[PDB]
Amino acid sequence: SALIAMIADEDTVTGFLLAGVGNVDLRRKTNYLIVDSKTTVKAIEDAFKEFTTKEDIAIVLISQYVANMIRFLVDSYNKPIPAILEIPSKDHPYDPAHDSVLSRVKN
Amino acid sequence: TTKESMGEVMKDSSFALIEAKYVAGENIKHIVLENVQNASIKVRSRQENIAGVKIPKFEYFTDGETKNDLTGLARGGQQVQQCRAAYVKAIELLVELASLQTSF
Amino acid sequence: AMTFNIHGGYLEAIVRGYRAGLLTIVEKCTLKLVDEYKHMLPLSTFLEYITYGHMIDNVVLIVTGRDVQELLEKCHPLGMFDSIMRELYRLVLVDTPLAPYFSECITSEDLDDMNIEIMRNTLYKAYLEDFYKFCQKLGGATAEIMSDLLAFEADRRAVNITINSIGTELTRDDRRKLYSLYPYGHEELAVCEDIDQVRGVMEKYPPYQSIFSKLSYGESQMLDKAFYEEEVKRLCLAFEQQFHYGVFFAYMRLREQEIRNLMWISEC
Repeated sequence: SALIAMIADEDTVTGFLLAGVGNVDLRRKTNYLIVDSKTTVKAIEDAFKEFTTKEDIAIVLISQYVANMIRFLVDSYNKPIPAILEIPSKDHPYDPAHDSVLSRVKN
Repeated sequence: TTKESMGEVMKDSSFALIEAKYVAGENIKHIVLENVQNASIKVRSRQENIAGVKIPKFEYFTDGETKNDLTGLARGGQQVQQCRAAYVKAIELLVELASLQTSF
Repeated sequence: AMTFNIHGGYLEAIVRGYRAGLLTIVEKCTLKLVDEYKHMLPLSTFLEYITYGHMIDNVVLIVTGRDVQELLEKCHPLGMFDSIMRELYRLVLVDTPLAPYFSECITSEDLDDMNIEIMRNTLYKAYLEDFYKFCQKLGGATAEIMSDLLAFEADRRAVNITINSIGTELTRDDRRKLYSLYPYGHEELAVCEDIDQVRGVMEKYPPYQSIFSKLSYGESQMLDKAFYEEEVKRLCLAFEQQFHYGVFFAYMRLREQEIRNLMWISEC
């Protein structure tokens, strides 16, 4: 299986994405540019459709859900294994605030 | 309990990234994405059973099998020791989240 | 001695004043320094070599592609000048000192410049060619500084090779064949596979002795940081800058170091 964010602070994701191989969730045919802030996470949601929903990417991450569409991404509870979201810290504080998985965890 | 790892390892990775930036300026990025020496990310899955519930188990590069490395950057050792060290914490958090969802 | 007053005196005075005045904020400071350097346009060859110093790295970065369009964002005129993938490499072989040599040495293009490690090898080869070209323009006291910088780069590359890049085919022979007193006695670092061995190799040069020290910092980094950090620490020697001598390279290095320090400051 694969695991990547590609919706993140660029170097922060690249520090654990691809150095020895696998092209960060097979960038040759999958994945996306790890740099965020170019647009909303609507394109990140589409990439999740193209990476996480593609039965390859298992774990995903959105930095503190700053623009991750917390309500939209909260629907990933169904089929949790291919949509294991995360809320990394650094350049945005990790909080139990509204997000994809932590919002349900708040219940 | 493991949520605090996502802050501690993130702070360590940020410090390593700042050190690498001070060392070599802008990272190569692009073709190899730079910023790391370890973490040839590939994930393997296992299914454990607790009280009749098929709780999944997760392993991946830098947090289990399917890991590889080659060369690295200037602070690539420090980057691996901080940025790639968060991989184990992330894998543990993902396994815990999947187990919690299945149990719920 | 009278040639300084014959020509170049005003430019030297302007450079000295600008250096004495020196001490997105980092980006703004870098842009200001680059503008000051550009507005200053014998010494032309020195300025060209100084620019080509960072232009080698700029061209190496531009050689990618693979998100190659992002190189325009870092188009700093100090090092990322437009004038300074084998088909495009042949076109880029002009207007650069190290480019004609790298055309033959790196004729494999991406094969010998793989982004994992071989791209760093091509960058090191280009840096070695540029250092050789700069050392060719002898006649001033800057030859010692250039030799020290090249020695620091070579020793840092050798230390990185012996630490972990030995498994990446950066063997003892590659410590000078690919990894860019060093121009004559670099063979002592071919067997310095340990930090203690690195200190012992550094003991061969009493000035380089005690520079490594515990080697917890500086030498801990790979690529060209091990002995380059020693040069950064000893850059107080460059701070002397005796008059009536080529100090444009020293001022450029001081400005680059100040920019790096400002970047390292960041959010305190």
